Amino acid sequence: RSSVHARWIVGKVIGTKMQKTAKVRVTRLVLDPYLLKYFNKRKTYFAHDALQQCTVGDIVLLRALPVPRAKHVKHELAEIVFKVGKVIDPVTGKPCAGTTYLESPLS
Amino acid sequence: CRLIGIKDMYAKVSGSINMLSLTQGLFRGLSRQETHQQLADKKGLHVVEIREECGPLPIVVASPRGPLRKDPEPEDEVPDVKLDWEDVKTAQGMKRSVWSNLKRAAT
Amino acid sequence: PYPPLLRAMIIAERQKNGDTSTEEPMLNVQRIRMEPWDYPAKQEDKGRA
Amino acid sequence: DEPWKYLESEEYQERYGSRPVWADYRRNHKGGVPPQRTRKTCIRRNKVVGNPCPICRDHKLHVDFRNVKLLEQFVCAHTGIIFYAPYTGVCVKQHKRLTQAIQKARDHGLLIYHIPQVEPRDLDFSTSHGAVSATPPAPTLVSGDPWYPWYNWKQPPERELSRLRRLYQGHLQEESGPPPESMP
Amino acid sequence: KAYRGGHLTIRLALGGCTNRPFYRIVAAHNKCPRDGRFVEQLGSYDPLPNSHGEKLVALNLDRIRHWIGCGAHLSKPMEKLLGLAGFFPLHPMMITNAERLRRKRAREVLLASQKT
Amino acid sequence: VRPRLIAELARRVRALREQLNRPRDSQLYAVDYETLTRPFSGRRLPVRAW
Amino acid sequence: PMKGRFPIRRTLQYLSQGNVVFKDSVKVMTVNYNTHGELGEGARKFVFFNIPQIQYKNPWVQIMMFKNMTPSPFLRFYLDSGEQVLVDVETKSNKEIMEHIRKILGKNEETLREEEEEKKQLSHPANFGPRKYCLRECICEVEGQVPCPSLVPLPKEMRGKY
Amino acid sequence: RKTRHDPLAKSKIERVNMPPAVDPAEFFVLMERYQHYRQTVRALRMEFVSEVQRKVHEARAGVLAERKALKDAAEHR
Amino acid sequence: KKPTFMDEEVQSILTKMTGLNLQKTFKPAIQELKPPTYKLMTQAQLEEATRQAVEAAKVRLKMPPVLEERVPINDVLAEDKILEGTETTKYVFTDISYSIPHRERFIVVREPSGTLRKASWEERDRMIQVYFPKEGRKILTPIIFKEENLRTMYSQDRHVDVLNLCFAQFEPDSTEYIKVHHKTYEDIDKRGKYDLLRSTRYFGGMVWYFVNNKKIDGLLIDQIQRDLIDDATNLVQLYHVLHPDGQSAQGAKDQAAEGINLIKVFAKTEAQKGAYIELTLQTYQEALSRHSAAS
RNA sequence: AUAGGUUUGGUCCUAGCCUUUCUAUUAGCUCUUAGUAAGAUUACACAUGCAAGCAUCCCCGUUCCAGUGAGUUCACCCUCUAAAUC
Ligand SMILES: [Zn+2]
Ligand SMILES: [Zn+2]
Repeated sequence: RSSVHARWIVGKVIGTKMQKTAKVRVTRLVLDPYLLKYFNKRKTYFAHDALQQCTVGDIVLLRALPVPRAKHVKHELAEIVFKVGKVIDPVTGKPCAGTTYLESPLS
Repeated sequence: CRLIGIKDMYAKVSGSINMLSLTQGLFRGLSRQETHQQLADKKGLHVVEIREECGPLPIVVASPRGPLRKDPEPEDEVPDVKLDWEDVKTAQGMKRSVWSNLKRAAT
Repeated sequence: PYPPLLRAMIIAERQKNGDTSTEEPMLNVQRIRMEPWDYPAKQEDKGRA
Repeated sequence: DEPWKYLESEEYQERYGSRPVWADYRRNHKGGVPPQRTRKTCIRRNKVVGNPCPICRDHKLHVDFRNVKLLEQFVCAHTGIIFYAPYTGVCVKQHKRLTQAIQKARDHGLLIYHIPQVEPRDLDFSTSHGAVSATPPAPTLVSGDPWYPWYNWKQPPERELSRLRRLYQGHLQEESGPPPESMP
Repeated sequence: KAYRGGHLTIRLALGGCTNRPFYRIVAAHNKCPRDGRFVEQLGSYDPLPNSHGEKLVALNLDRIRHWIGCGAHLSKPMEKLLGLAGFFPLHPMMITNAERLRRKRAREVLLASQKT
Repeated sequence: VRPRLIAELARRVRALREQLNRPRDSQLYAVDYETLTRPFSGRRLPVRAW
Repeated sequence: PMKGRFPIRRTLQYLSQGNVVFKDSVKVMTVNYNTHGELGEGARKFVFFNIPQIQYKNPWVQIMMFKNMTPSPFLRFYLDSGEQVLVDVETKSNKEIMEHIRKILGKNEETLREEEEEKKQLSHPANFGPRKYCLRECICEVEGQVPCPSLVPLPKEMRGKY
Repeated sequence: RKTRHDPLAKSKIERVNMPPAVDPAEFFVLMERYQHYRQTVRALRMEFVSEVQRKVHEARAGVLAERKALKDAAEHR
Repeated sequence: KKPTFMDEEVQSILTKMTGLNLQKTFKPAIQELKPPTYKLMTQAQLEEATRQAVEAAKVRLKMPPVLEERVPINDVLAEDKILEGTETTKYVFTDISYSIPHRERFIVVREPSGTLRKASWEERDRMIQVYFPKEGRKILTPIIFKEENLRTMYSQDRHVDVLNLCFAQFEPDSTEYIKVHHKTYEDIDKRGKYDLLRSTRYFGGMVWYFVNNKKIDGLLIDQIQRDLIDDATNLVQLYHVLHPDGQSAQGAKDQAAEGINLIKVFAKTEAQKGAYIELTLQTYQEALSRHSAAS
């Protein structure tokens, strides 16, 4: 299928100063083998987005493309997992700010 | 330990190898040992030994001299103990030394 | 006929798989053609130096 | 010459005792960690080094597969491992000879060692298989025709034999001849 | 590497010392060194007689079948040994050398008969 | 990766020179019939064809 | 002494003592957990104790942790078909989360021992190569065959002294 | 060994490649034996080729593979 | 049908005959030593640990299968007279494979007679041990499996270890395995250390061989000396089952014998030392009177 | 590291350096046999001898082996797919 190594990656939006493209920071857990401890190692991915729906600070999932479009754009946005501020709790599928329900789940 | 009667011990000294502090600290520890019978009396539980040489046979070494405590010992998952990095290094095999397991004479 | 080791293997595996089937284990030969040492090849599969 | 006498004689507990033979030897070296190999031989030519090993210092202590008490002294008691030469004090030659002495006593029976209870090699223990039972014989074998009859020499006609002479004359060799059957 | 042109070859690889051969049946490219990168080792051949004397051969027959099905070009000692096993038909050259031996033994028998 | 422009150029001009100035069969398969030595090759013929 | 509150979390036996092996369908694990509140205590313990084990036994699964964004702690699993698995973990414990994820999308002992058996299929005893991969380098070692010329001198059938 | 740009020595500038002299019937039976042996090893080789192709095809899509795939999908659901 | 060694009733009976002495099964052996671990638990978890040790003892004491001897295989696959006289010394070929069982692997021998003979049993075992080595087995036959060595071993009273070495070296269907096991059993029937062979897996194989080739008088003697009376009655039951046409079985089912009376019937019918086994039974009954008066 | 020597008029602590262990190269002195492993310091210059032929002409091979450590993240995995063997 796709020749892109990173199939599904969840990251954070950094800059939207490229039009139709989003710059995303994807951080994984890498083991430092002497301390035997997991530390976050970060990589920058370029994602193709058609609708300009993602702003900076959003948490976005990136799916791979069958072929890279540009020299660096090898992914496309699939869904905005967490928009800034307006965080819809998925468990009780309701809007919330953080740690507090903006509108009550007892509706 | 030849004057005491001990025959089978490992002992690594570190910090200042001062002879007069070495002897005194050794005697402090060897007189502040806690034995199996004292452990059994303190915890109210049976003290058992499981050797790899014999197998799964449990060998009771020390029993409480009074009543037997009936609620079991609390299994603290992921115990909070202070480990030693030299021991962990030796167990995992990154202790690369040309001095450790050298062929020496008797005792 | 199959070579004697192969014959032993395939008969043993068939009695292990079930039915005795004591027929002599023949394989087809007439599929293989008989080009001798005079048949010519192609120059394009060949090539001039 | 014959061992298993000295170790229950009197001079063994006169000079030695219940203590092992090697419980008196201290090898001389540059101090600290000893060299991780003893001498190769105490007896060079027929002369002895000034600090002989526990075996070489007493010529009465013969080593073979029947000196059971000596061999148990030189093997560990709570572990089934043979003591190494820096640990004991014996030569490289003496340690080698003691090692074959331990092995010879172990496979001759005059020594106790631990043997683990082993598991069966296989799971199915049947004997009805083509490699381990009878096979239906070949038609050639119930007859006497050679297997794959192109092995046998069959004389070609003189016509294509003369064709081969036409192809390879000039540098031709000598003629044909049928195979012999039985060798001397 | 790449080895422009070539094929796999189930061949014997020497792995012994001086005055002691030992061969390992390996599946190697034709263009690679004799003792080099083999894709898989498929057996062993001891030509030396034992104390009892058995000249040992060990073959991984299913993997031999697999590599022949994948297209391995077997070498002349390999067909010699596989024919001696009975996995392959016996080789025309080894039975022809046997035949040459029959005829030279016939020659020495007749010469010794004339001598005696 | 720094490009190998001069190597590609040499490859192209070698292929072109081979396609244009290829030797022909007349000067390729001629035979000096008394010594069996072909010109432009220098190799004689096998013993099955003298 | 090793630094940290629980030094046993970094001992390479705890890490290869975790038991969950993720299937090949999953790619992303996301743990939204709450740093405060008595109800997200199990999620906090799961993040503290078991995420190193999960990441050690599944090295190519991207695991991302999120702090106080939602009022309820939950796990999300993004799977390569495009699946978005949700497991809320409020009113739970770390071992309960362990068991839940190994039941839902952990591999079975069936597949795990089959994979180990395939590794054992790769390892072969009869092969004769260097000790890095094989067990015997030659038949110079097995008794009954001719010994190596280095260890035992060969008789005068050797050539040179033919 | 040598390359395409090594000059030839004089002992191979001139050296006759004399042919091995030929026997009639050992040669003819050698042709017959060779052609029979090549035919039967061609049969064995195509047998093994079909066997390998069969193993590949049944591993990719047989009946047990489909059974395991559908069981895995049902378990997942 | 005559029940064999692989049947549930005879297996349960031989299990009860062997018995489980934990201190003898899990015994300190002279191997490489690691520092022991310690645990602290209550009486209930101590009973749990002892029950798990008992289960592990059963796993360790799972019985070795007693099997019949093997027919020496002599099957010529092919004979190449053209090949005869070409080479000098034989050529052994082994299908090593990886997944086919060992007793299904194909090993052949090409001889200077041109005969492609399937390999013999000993050559088969030697090639299997060469190419698929198992821990403890050496292809050269150990010198300890000789008359004087085995006699010294028997004198040093290590018959369980005799059986262990024989199990490690020879396959259970081998003639050497059979001969060594029965020679050890004959030596222990001569001297007699059935307690030395108790709580070992070879105990019921010993019992099976003696009841098949009847020398069970010493077994009954040691049983009633060591008060294994239910074991003794069960062993006479095994005698009656394995030999149902015996006059002991006839008189037993005629007299409806159940226990000590069944032992008496066997003693009066076919015990070669019937006077001594009856005398020891009378002394055991005198002991019964003594501790019944004590009770 | 089972560690030891050394700061000082002396003691304690911290510390460096060194010793004891094993291997490889070279130098000195000195050397009996047998077997086996391994064997330019230099990407400096090379006399000379050989190292690619085969084969009914065509082709094929000389693009492989063998050598060196100059340069140096072109070595591993996945996708796609051209020689090549079936
Ligand atoms: Zn000495
Ligand atoms: Zn060797």
